[PDB]
Amino acid sequence: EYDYLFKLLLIGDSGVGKSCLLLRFADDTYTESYISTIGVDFKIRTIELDGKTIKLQIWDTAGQERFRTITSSYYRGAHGIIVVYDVTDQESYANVKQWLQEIDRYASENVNKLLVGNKSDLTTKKVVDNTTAKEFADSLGIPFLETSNATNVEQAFMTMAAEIKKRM
Amino acid sequence: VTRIENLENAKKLWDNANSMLEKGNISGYLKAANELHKFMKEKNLKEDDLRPELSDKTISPKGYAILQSLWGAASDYSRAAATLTESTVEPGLVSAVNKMSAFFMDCKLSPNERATPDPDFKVGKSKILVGIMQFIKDVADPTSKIWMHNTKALMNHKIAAIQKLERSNNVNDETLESVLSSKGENLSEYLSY
Repeated sequence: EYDYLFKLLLIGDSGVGKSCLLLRFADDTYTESYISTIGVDFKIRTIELDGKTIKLQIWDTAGQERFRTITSSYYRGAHGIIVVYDVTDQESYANVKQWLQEIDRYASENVNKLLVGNKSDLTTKKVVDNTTAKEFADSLGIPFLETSNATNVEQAFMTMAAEIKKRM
Repeated sequence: VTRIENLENAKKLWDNANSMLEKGNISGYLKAANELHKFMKEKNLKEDDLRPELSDKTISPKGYAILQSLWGAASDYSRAAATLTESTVEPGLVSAVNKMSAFFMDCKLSPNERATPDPDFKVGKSKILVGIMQFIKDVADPTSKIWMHNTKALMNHKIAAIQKLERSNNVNDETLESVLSSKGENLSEYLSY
């Protein structure tokens, strides 16, 4: 049982390295026949803050790359939204910018968000200026994180969980 | 049998699913997508194995609209179903449906190819939700439970709830969300069968 359950939405195309952000989450454990054949699109973990037990449940929602119109599936029903672009890929940044502009338009101010610039591999070429992404992030008033180093990803989740807890 | 034969059978299965999609048959699409998934798991075939065989197949704008309708409803339902009462079985089941539908799409499409849905063929959210639940009721283990209730039985209970909202003209995202998030906490007896 938990004091809180915080729902996180992980938004990102294929090939931007979303797996990288999910290493401190685990799959739930099933006997259910139908689930055991296919799996699920969310992962879980438990943390403790201020004496309170909090489940974090993160959805990397199956099929999301196919439906990129911004609907209430993207802007409602999550405590936190994590949007991931690939630093080696200008069109990736351009798409996420757009998605986040639209999410900003329709979401509650009460939803925590995070822009993540990921770079999966040591050896591809960087092309997205972090000043520009940071300038964009500041404009919507949301944190920005550049990731490769697993450490700062954990800090980001922890800060987001802390901020969600203050508003709930 | 050979890999070439198994691929041809998988192709036929994918086409069956695509035919149901075109007919707007929600139950029949979901069953066919499941039969595709089963057969490809049995035969150790993955989406990238089938994809080059489907090169001249197409998912229609109507098809995409149905897939979109399913996606939105499942996305929303998996999240709403995650509560402090329970957050494992009902989100799991709903998420597993959604993945099965992504699987069908992944057999045809390369990574990041966007759907091109025709809004004319959008299915109402409350009808999609009943379809998903009916499929869950079919594939759930007989002894499966969501919290203290039999899964099949809660699926029937939520179905009735959505149908009653329809009848009193009180379907909206908030009323739907309130059924989707319920675990029957206020029921005097636990649901069986």
